Amino acid sequence: ASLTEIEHLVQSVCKSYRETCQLRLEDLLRQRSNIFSREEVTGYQRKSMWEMWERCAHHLTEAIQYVVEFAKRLSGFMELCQNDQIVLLKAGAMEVVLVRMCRAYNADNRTVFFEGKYGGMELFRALGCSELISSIFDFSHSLSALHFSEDEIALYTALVLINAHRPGLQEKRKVEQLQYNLELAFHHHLCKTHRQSILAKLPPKGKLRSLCSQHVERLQIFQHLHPIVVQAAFPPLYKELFST
Amino acid sequence: EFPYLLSLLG
Ligand SMILES: CCN1C(=O)COc2cc(N(CC(F)(F)F)S(=O)(=O)c3ccc(C)c(C)c3)ccc21
Ligand SMILES: [Cl-]
Ligand SMILES: [Cl-]
Ligand SMILES: [Cl-]
Ligand SMILES: [Cl-]
Ligand SMILES: [Cl-]
Ligand SMILES: [Cl-]
Ligand SMILES: [Cl-]
Ligand SMILES: [Cl-]
Repeated sequence: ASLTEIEHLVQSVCKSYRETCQLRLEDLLRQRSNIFSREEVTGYQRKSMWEMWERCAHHLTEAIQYVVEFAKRLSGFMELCQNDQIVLLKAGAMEVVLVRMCRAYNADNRTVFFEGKYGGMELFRALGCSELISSIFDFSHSLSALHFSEDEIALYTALVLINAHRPGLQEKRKVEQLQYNLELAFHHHLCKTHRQSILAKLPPKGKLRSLCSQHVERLQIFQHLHPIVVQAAFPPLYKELFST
Repeated sequence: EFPYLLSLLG
């Protein structure tokens, strides 16, 4: 791939992200001063596990839908075979949402944007998965420290998705080449913007892996406690991606 | 195994 093709790929990826980012950074920043009151927090903590799970599954599914759109608009993704598109999305859609989450995280007061206001991790108590919630917040805190630009998160999330080391790929060489060109694009962009030092500071892989693994484990626990709710109320896509 | 994911790809 020539330097011109790599430069155009940076632009392409940034545009695909812009078109599917689902919440404007400017809006998210502006709403930091909108924080749940004590009574509102109590209301969430008193919610049934069922209702809180059901709400979060809806919101996660919505985010995952934007990531599928990102993938479909991503240079070279629709060139991959059906099997590979599925394998990359099944492994990577959740990882991308988790990275995207740092936009909706405020490190000053350790809040996340949820259903229109910012709250702390105490908001999620009824979920009954304290370790997972704390790990998500830790992950966001660690990303906040990188202070990603929009362009950086676009290029980085492209790479989270185009990962040729995912098990079950048919056209591994094809995915390797896509990944490599995306690395070129990421590196070109970072060099130009004097940001290459951040590469060495990115979350280890296995950090994202663990978060996704924990999500799957907690869902299995919930589904065994409330099997009817999942089949009745959860999005089919969510069940397909995360159920056993 | 993944028809609902496959549908959104179309
Ligand atoms: C509970 C299982 N879970 C995870 O394991 C992965 O992290 C998640 C994210 C989201 N979001 C999805 C969207 F943010 F992307 F929209 S959320 O409903 O606005 C939300 C925001 C923040 C928190 C802490 C939670 C708990 C939820 C939903 C579910 C999970
Ligand atoms: Cl709660
Ligand atoms: Cl829903
Ligand atoms: Cl992937
Ligand atoms: Cl924010
Ligand atoms: Cl995060
Ligand atoms: Cl950030
Ligand atoms: Cl993305
Ligand atoms: Cl640099």
